[PDB]
Amino acid sequence: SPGIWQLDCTHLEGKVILVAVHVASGYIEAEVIPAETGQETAYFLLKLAGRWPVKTVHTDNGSNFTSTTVKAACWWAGIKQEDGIPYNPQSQGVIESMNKELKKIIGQVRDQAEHLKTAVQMAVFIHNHKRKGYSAGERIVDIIATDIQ
Amino acid sequence: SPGIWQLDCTHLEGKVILVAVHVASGYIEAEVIPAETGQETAYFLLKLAGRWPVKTVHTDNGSNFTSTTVKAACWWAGIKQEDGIPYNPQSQGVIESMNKELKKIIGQVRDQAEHLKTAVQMAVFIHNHKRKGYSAGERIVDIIATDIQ
Ligand SMILES: C[N@H+](Cc1ccccc1C(=O)NCC1CCCCC1)Cc1ccc2c(c1C(=O)O)OCO2
Ligand SMILES: C[N@H+](Cc1ccccc1C(=O)NCC1CCCCC1)Cc1ccc2c(c1C(=O)O)OCO2
Repeated sequence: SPGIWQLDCTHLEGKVILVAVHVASGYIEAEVIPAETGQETAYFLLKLAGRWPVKTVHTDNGSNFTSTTVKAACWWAGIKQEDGIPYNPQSQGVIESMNKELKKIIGQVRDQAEHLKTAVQMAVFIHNHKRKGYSAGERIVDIIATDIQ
Repeated sequence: SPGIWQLDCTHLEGKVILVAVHVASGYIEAEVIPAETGQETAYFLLKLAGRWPVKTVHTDNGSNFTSTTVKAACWWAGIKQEDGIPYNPQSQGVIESMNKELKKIIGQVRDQAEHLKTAVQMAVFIHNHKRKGYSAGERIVDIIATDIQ
């Protein structure tokens, strides 16, 4: 579970926000892209796995599951590519909630930047620092450190 | 010590690679940009600080030290903006070496992507996973987790 991430795609202002959630902590990375392609998703995964020890990715849809570019990135970075079927029905609800919370933070910061990408990065910052008392940022670091030991 | 990062700018193929180094571990983040501007540097810092607990940034040059956009990003993300003066002369030598090693990895992966940005992310991945037997990736996590406890 320290190595499991879930991909998530949401829309705002005619653009796409691509999100990876570290499942055990709720810590997130996110980027704005014009549209979700195999290439964009493969590139995002490569960035993510250079930064965190990514063992498993649950892809956000069947297109990214199927995508040969996505599979090439997962091969490259040593990631086990998995489906994102919520065999646990609570998974749908956790992600739906996260999308709504992210969008609310984006709306709270939206006037502090011209570009959506800036607002989304501000939202990422606030989400990962929010104490719920540990933050998601602290949780992921603790989970991975325990693992290394 | 857990919160100290150093900005570093290097060139390749007529483009700019902006690097942040976590000093205590040697762990890096990097991006390709067409030129180093205040806005690009500010945006990169905002991404960095949503991801890692960034307390201090030693900026890479006086322009970025001076830049009001960079100061705005550091204010935003709660970062102390500092100069990068190598009062310890071993600092220039560490960065120069890091730049040469990154450029060497990029040349080794260069044919595996059309775009420089992809090669640079492959280089980031390889750098952070390289065991020296702990990796930079393992050191940053252990250092930050030790600090949290
Ligand atoms: C040039 N604008 C001016 C601006 C315009 C409108 C509203 C607020 C501001 C403003 O100064 N906000 C303060 C924040 C600036 C970001 C760091 C945190 C403080 C900001 C900016 C800088 C760098 C970027 C941007 C943007 C963007 O506007 O999206 O997009 C990609 O790299
Ligand atoms: C479309 N190209 C094809 C290609 C072209 C030339 C040489 C090798 C390859 C190739 O297949 N590389 C193997 C894989 C290595 C891990 C990453 C996934 C590709 C790859 C690619 C995908 C996504 C991107 C890119 C690029 C890029 O070429 O820079 O740039 C921004 O998002």
